[PDB]
Amino acid sequence: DALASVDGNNAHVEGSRAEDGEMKPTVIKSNVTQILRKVVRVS
Amino acid sequence: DALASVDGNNAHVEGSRAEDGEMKPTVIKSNVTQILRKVVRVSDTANTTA
Repeated sequence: DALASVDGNNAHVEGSRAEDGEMKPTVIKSNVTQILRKVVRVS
Repeated sequence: DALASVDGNNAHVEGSRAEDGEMKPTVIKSNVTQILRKVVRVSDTANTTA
């Protein structure tokens, strides 16, 4: 999906007290496959 | 650094000692540092998954 944003300011006051991180992991994308026949008919 | 101004009226008289005498000290600035703490934590079990 992407890397994390910049968030601009990231100053701190000597303490973390995080919220389990803002990882927000990647999204899972998929695609499907089709069929092509193009029949041949000899009489 | 200091001012180091320019003058274009240096036409002092032949007998004059000095008009006023002008000097001012240099300027003194100051900066600060910032903190950029960053952490990450979810759990100890998910890190092991295959």
